[PDB]
Parts: sequence; structure tokens; C-alpha cells
Amino acid sequence: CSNLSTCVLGKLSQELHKLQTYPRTDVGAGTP
Ligand SMILES: *[C@@H]1O[C@H](CO)[C@@H](O[C@@H]2O[C@H](CO)[C@@H](O[C@@H]3O[C@H](CO[C@H]4O[C@H](CO[C@H]5O[C@H](CO)[C@@H](O)[C@H](O)[C@@H]5O)[C@@H](O)[C@H](O[C@H]5O[C@H](CO)[C@@H](O)[C@H](O)[C@@H]5O)[C@@H]4O)[C@@H](O)[C@H](O[C@H]4O[C@H](CO)[C@@H](O)[C@H](O)[C@@H]4O[C@H]4O[C@H](CO)[C@@H](O)[C@H](O)[C@@H]4O)[C@@H]3O)[C@H](O)[C@H]2NC(C)=O)[C@H](O)[C@H]1NC(C)=O
Repeated sequence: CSNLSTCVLGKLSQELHKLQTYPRTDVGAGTP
């Protein structure tokens, strides 16, 4: 990711989707 802006918000949004939908079933959280 050249962005680290559009991309980082995308990854944070994806992380939030996963942990909300399911408690814990391989949450992404690739957000250093
Ligand atoms: C996360 O990552 C993603 C990755 O995708 C990022 O998305 C991408 O982001 C970039 C950068 O913003 C985008 O680039 C864009 O590039 C165009 C290039 O020009 C196009 O539009 C022209 C419009 O007309 C202008 O030019 C004519 C001719 O000189 C003038 O008469 C007009 O008045 C305008 O100035 C067009 O002319 C170009 O060519 C076409 O038309 C001509 C003329 O008819 C033909 O000859 C050609 O053949 C052809 O048909 C071309 O289509 C920029 O225009 C975009 O916006 C910049 O320029 C605008 C106009 O000046 C200005 O209003 C904007 O503010 C902006 O200006 C900034 O950037 C300029 C370019 O570097 C600088 O010169 C300027 O100083 C200023 O810094 C835009 O830059 C990508 O499209 C976009 N998507 C993809 C898929 O790549 C995303 O942004 C990232 N997000 C974050 C948060 O990090």
C-alpha cells in the first residue's frame, strides 16, 4: 500500500467488520 490512508482505513474497516460479525473466527487485524 502506497496509500497508508485509503488502504489503512480499509484494513481498519475490514477488521471491525470481522470482529463484529463473529466474536473470533480468524479476525484480520493487519493494522500495524
Ligand atoms: C490512494 O491510492 C489511490 C490509487 O489509485 C489514489 O487514487 C489515484 O490518485 C491519483 C492522485 O490524486 C489520481 O490522479 C489524478 O490524475 C489526474 C491526471 O489528469 C487527468 O485529468 C486532467 C483534467 O484536466 C486537467 O488538465 C487539463 C490539461 O492540462 C487542464 O486544461 C484542466 O484545467 C485540468 O488541469 C486531464 O487533462 C488529463 O488528461 C486527459 O485530458 C487531456 C486534455 O484534454 C488530454 O490531452 C489527455 O489525453 C487526457 O484525455 C487526465 O485525464 C489529475 O487531474 C487528478 O487531479 C489533480 O489534477 C486536477 C486538475 O489540475 C486538480 O484539480 C486536482 O486537485 C489534482 O491536482 C494535484 O495533482 C496533480 C497531478 O499530480 C498536480 O499537478 C497538482 O499540482 C496537484 O498536486 C489526479 O491527480 C488517480 O486518478 C487516482 N486513481 C487511480 C485509479 O489512480 C488515491 O488518491 C489515494 N488516496 C490517498 C488518500 O492517498
